[PDB]
This record gives sequence, structure tokens and C-alpha cells, in this order.
Amino acid sequence: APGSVVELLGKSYPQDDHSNLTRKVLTRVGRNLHNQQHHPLWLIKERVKEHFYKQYVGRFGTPLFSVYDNLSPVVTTWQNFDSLLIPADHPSRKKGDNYYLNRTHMLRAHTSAHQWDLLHAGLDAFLVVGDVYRRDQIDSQHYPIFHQLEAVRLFSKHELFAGIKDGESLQLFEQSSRSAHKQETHTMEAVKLVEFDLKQTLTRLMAHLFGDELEIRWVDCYFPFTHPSFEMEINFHGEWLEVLGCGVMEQQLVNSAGAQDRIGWAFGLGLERLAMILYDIPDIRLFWCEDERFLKQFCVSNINQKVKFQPLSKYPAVINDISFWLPSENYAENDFYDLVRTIGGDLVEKVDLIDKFVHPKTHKTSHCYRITYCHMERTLSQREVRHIHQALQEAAVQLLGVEGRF
Ligand SMILES: N[C@@H](Cc1ccccc1)C(=O)O
Repeated sequence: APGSVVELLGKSYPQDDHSNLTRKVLTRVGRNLHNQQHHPLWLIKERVKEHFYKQYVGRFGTPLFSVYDNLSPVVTTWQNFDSLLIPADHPSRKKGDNYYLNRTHMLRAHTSAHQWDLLHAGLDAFLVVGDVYRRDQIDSQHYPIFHQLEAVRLFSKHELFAGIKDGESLQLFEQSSRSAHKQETHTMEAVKLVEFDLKQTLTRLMAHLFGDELEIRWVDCYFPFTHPSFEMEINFHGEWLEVLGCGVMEQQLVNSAGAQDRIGWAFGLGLERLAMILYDIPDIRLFWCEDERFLKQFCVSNINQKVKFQPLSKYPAVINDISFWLPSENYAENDFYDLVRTIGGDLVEKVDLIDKFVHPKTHKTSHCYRITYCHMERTLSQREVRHIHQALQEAAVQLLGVEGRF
């Protein structure tokens, strides 16, 4: 029966109460833009690889980062969440925000879903590069599929302290208390040196990519799988924008994988955000077009070329509002955004939820959304926008159970 199973790459996934993949999102699996020669996301991947191969120093010799850029994005919820100490009630698990094949399997929402497995295989240094998947809003800075680069680097005790003359007393581990600055089983000596290595390598990487005009800052933050943790923000177009999260790996995670004689750092870089800043790319949909006007601008002889995408003129937009009554107590905005992606695809530039109200006589909730139809590569005709918008109205009633207003 329709809707009972999803098949992907030869495997079958029975559908249940968690299942929420759209056909549209599934058609993106395997595209692997980060492996497409000359693609801007591939360019960033290659430049990061070169950084660690040529410009990262280790006191015992540079670790050698093995690179995994072709792992299937289908993961278990154990890989994506439990292995990273993400609590069962954590909002990052909500059905509204993740593409679940079912209660047990999902499309990975982050490349951190592979940390535990690669640590458990015994690696001390690795990169993971891949497409990741999240349910989210529609605008020029958000897409249901994007790409991350994960890095993990572990140190042994004498490796971390190798530059210290009287360092035989120094330890990685102790039994004390957790503070804002360190985990309960880490010494402050070890945390300071791991943090220094992590921030130094990331600063050097960004300085190479952007030059020394770059304005960056570190923001103290929280993740369940690192502590202390930071985000790096870059000041771009007058605002501070996060480009990566990182930190000192939680020792329970590292110990659980079998590396109890190691302390580590890890980071996760958003490739599209970096590429949009670095290359003057104004809209995330451009990564997904095959327009030779776009792809030819990144075919460079040296991966370190300072290319500046020259954008096309903006084409005219058609703006249409759409309003409906929500079903009785079963609806997420992201269900509508998924349907917009399904029907309108890359014709849709942005969707804003403008108005919401409750009607007293019926107790129903009305939403009104504003849809900006504007294509990156061509002028949309009024007629074709009308036909797409009509299809959207009809699909919302049929599939989401809404009752149309206008
Ligand atoms: N996985 C985190 C980023 C991260 C990776 C590794 C360590 C810390 C943070 C994210 O997707 O936002």
C-alpha cells in the first residue's frame, strides 16, 4: 500500500508515526555536491583537507586525518543522538525538525552522527564531509539539505604535554567538578592546551581562506557532546554569523568508544555558510543549479584561487499570500514548508508566516503565509506562478488537511 514503506539504496524502511520524508528530499540523496569536482562546496572541502595535510603541526608528528566523504546519510537515532549524549527529551529530536525514515532510522542532521563509530574503529584523527538534512524555514539562507565538515582530533597524555620540560607530573584526567570551564574528569592543564590547539588551528584555517582582513570572534556556547564549547562567528554584511561549532569532546563519549587514554577536540563546519561568505554567493539555491553561468566560475587551476562569483541580475518576483484553517490539533509550520518545497521547488525564494489567529466561534486556528516566487535563473511568468500556487492550495487541503481561506 502507498506510504507503507520507503526504499532507498536497496534498503527498505517500514513507515510509522515518526516517518516524515518527502519524495522531494529523497531525490537529493546521493547528489553529493561536496564530491563534485570544481563545485564550491568541494572546493572548500579540498582546501580544509590541504590545511590539515600541509599546515597542521603535531608534536609527535601530524596525526594524518583520514577523510570520509561518501558515508550514506541514513543513520540510526542512536548514531545521530544517543551516541552524542543528546537527552531523550531534547528539542533537537523533534519530528518537526528532522527527516525520520521511521522511529529508528533518519537522514543524519549533522556529521557528528559518525563521531562514535569512527572513534570506535580506533582513529585518532578524521574528517567527515557530507550532506545533512533538517526540516526548516524557506529563505535564501536555508535549504533542507546542506553540507558539513566534521573534524575530530585526539591527543595522548605525553603528546599533549610534549613541549614541557618538567611535565611528567601533568595529567589529562582527575576526579573533580564540572565548571563553566571544564568537565569533571579533565584537568585544567589539559583543557587549556586542547582549547589552544583547537582555536589556533581554526583561526589559521580561516585566515588562509579569507586573508587577514577577516573579523572573527569566539562565542561560548553549549552542546551535549562537547564541553567547554564554542561557536566561531564571522562578521559579514554588518552582522555576526555563526560558521562552526566546536569544543573539547565529552569524555563519556570518548570513553564509550574505547579511547579512554585520549582527550579530544571536535568541530563541525557549515559548508554553505562558509561558501556564501567566501565566494559572494547570495542565495543557497545556487549550489543546486546546473547553470553553466554559475559552475564555470569555480573551475580553477589552484584550489586556493580567490574567486568572486558574479551574480546575475535579480529577476522579478511574484508575491502571493495563502491562508487556511489548521487541522484539529495536528500541524507544524515545517509540514507546510516541506509541501512548498515539493510543489514549488526552487521557484520559491522565501515563505513568511505573516498572521495567525483563533476564531472564537469555531476554536480553529488560521495561518496566513506570504510566498515569494522568484527564480534565480529566469523570469517566472504570471501564468506559471498561478499554476504552481493553485497546485499548492490544492495539495495543502489534500495532504495537510487544511481548510482553505484564500
Ligand atoms: N554538530 C554540531 C556542530 C558541532 C560539531 C562538533 C563539535 C561541536 C559542535 C552542529 O551541527 O551544530
